[PDB]
Amino acid sequence: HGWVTDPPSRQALCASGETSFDCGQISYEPQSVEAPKGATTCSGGNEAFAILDDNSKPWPTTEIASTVDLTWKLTAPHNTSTWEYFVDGQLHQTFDQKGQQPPTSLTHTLTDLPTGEHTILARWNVSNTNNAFYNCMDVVVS
Ligand SMILES: [Cu+]
Repeated sequence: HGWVTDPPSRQALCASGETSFDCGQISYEPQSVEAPKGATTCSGGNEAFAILDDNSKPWPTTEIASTVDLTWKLTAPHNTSTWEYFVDGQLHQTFDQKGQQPPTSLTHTLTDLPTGEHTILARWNVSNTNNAFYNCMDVVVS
């Protein structure tokens, strides 16, 4: 259980009250976007949190550079295989945790992000269950 706090994920923005609209349940537990491995959607297909997939909402975007430090807050730092970062659905970078427990405050540097408006999906794969955690970050790269 955990989520991306900077640049803020969609669930982070819900939890911070930064969205103009009601996100529902997710605003009370941004750490909980858990779903089976292998998805490339913002909710991972977790039906409690389908709002996270809705691109029609006016999701706030964060202005970032092409290289950016991305920070997770983990409430339950499960043993981890990989952290996979996708840009608009395509795999961009992979960080190998080698089956180890990550720190509860974890920062990864993403580089070579394409300029303009994009959505980064961070997929956190748990090494000892079939679940991953799904975090979308709407960004404008310049
Ligand atoms: Cu968890």
